[PDB]
Amino acid sequence: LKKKLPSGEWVFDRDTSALFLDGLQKGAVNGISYKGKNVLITGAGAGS
Repeated sequence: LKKKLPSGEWVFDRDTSALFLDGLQKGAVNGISYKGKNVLITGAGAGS
């Protein structure tokens, strides 16, 4: 993940990307549940 510096740019945040890469591990051995979500996706053509 990236954090917004006061300089205005987006550089690597180590604290939130630790949380994001934990959820990718928890969602890999267990799964991710989206029950209760209404999603609209466009451009979801075949082979994409």
